[PDB]
Amino acid sequence: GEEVEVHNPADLPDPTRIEEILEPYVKLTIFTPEEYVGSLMQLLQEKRGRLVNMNYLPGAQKRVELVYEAPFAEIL
Amino acid sequence: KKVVAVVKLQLPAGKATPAPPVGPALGQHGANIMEFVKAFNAATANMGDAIVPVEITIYADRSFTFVTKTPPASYLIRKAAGLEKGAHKPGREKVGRITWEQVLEIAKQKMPDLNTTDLEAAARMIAGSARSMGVEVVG
Amino acid sequence: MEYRLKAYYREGEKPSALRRAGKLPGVMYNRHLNRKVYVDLVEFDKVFRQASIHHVIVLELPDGQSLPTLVRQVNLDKRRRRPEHVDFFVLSDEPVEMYVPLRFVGTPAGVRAGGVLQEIHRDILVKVSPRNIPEFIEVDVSGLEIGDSLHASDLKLPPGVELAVSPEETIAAVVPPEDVEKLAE
Amino acid sequence: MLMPRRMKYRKQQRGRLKGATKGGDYVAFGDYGLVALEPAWITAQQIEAARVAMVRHFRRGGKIFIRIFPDKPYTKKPLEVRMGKGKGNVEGYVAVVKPGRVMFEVAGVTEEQAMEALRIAGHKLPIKTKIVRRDAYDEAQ
Ligand SMILES: [Mg+2]
Ligand SMILES: [Mg+2]
Ligand SMILES: [Mg+2]
Ligand SMILES: [Mg+2]
Ligand SMILES: [Mg+2]
Ligand SMILES: [Mg+2]
Ligand SMILES: [Mg+2]
Repeated sequence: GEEVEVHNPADLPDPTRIEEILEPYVKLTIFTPEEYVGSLMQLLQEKRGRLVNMNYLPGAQKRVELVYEAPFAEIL
Repeated sequence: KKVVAVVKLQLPAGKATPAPPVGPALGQHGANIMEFVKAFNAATANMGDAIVPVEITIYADRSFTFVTKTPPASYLIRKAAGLEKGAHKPGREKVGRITWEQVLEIAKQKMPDLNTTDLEAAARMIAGSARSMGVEVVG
Repeated sequence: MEYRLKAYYREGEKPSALRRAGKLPGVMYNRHLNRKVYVDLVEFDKVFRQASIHHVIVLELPDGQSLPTLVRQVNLDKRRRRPEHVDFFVLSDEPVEMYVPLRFVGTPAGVRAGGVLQEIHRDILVKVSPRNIPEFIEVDVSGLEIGDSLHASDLKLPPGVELAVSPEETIAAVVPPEDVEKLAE
Repeated sequence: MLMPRRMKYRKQQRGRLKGATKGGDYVAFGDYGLVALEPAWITAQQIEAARVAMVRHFRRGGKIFIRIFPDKPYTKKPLEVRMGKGKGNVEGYVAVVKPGRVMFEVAGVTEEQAMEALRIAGHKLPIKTKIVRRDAYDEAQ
């Protein structure tokens, strides 16, 4: 059966019965400059997320951006 | 108002999304980044796919320029043996193949490139592209 | 192919004392002769590392009596791993049992998987006349999977040149080649 | 780890470690041997410690020929027990190794590779060692 809750995780129904789950993955926009992107991106490879695209804002050239979907826990 | 360029990349054919590294220096461009999929996948809807390199250069008033090349010897052979992926473990594991002419007709496709104006020299490298993925050449 | 080495005769000299002065005891022999001889170590080492017991070391005896010999056996100091004393068989003309090297011509199919070509014999035994010393002898290893065995009964055989050892004798195998993936069991 | 699948006598007298080897003083299977310089008792688990380090090192490839086998039981008394009262009880196996003994032999491996395997293996061992390459003397034997 389907099931909504609970905020404090331990409870949730046994893997005997459990075929679905949800990590309220947001994707976030980070302005950054220049490249911190290499460092950053990989970081967002551990706390796994999802690139859409985004854009360079104009310069300062170190002007730049990134829109990523990552699960709430990993993100924090 | 960003300075001129001399960009050195290596981008594939078809998959043309603004996703990097079509950006980290191609934003130092204001790069007309969708000009790729049009001007490039028009002449190169004749090969099919594969990484065709690109040397783009920006200038003063924020615009670009490039003249690309040709798709891998690991592509033109993959279609001529019914292969997507190579063979996992080359040298011993053969999946599909290519004849002495099917290797010659490929040098035909990538000749305005390398260095040798030979068909005897060029296809060797193509014949060298053979074992590299495990595709056998019929004697 | 065939070599030359400068033997000197020896009498009652104490073996250990020859040895002391870099010289190596020996004795040459056949149906007819049998004479106490010595040879220089370094001279013989070079010659032997090259010649082994397959070819023909010719002996520069100290009287122009030059002799054509084959090394029948070298006796080693078991401990500090040096040779101690050679034997020299003098060749005649009746065919002589001796050892001819093997050439495993080709790379097997077993390697070309990961295997190991285990060369059981790096030489064979045949009665042949001293005229015809086929200093190599080759084999078709090229057609070899893993779990593949080759026996002397194949084997080309020159002119001609009789297998001393019974044809069922095994000379070659390709074998599984370790694996850390094994082991952990 | 190696040990006689079965035997006749459970324990056996220690003996003495005198002389040089009685046999197997020459490389006779592979292309590269490890040879022994001091005499000692090499213990079932050392041989294994040494084999493994080479396999782990070759990782896939080569053959390993191990030419000592441990068939001498090695006895011990329980801790804190007193003298006498009987002979100890078997606690493992050594093989008896005496200088000039070819212990291991690797094959189908690059010279670079072998001598780094046979070298590590020799660190596992309780004695002093020398690596060697199937001469020609060893073919004359
Ligand atoms: Mg010497
Ligand atoms: Mg002990
Ligand atoms: Mg004891
Ligand atoms: Mg005891
Ligand atoms: Mg007692
Ligand atoms: Mg040691
Ligand atoms: Mg014997």
